[PDB]
Amino acid sequence: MGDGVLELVVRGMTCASCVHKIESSLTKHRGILYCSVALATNKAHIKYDPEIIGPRDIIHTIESLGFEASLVKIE
Ligand SMILES: [Cu+]
Repeated sequence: MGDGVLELVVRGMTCASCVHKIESSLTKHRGILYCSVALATNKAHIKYDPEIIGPRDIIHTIESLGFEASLVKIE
């Protein structure tokens, strides 16, 4: 079994000070099991909990900082 694994692209992550802030901020959600962001890929390997959280929420958070995102893994 496994949680809602959703390695979406996250952009605007201009430095480590973005990356760890995004990480730490997202990890505030109980509706996640993991987040592993990287500005190399421009991504967020979140595992988002699908009872509490939808991708929209993570996006809202990302936006509510100063960042943007897109699910590369559509299909
Ligand atoms: Cu930054």
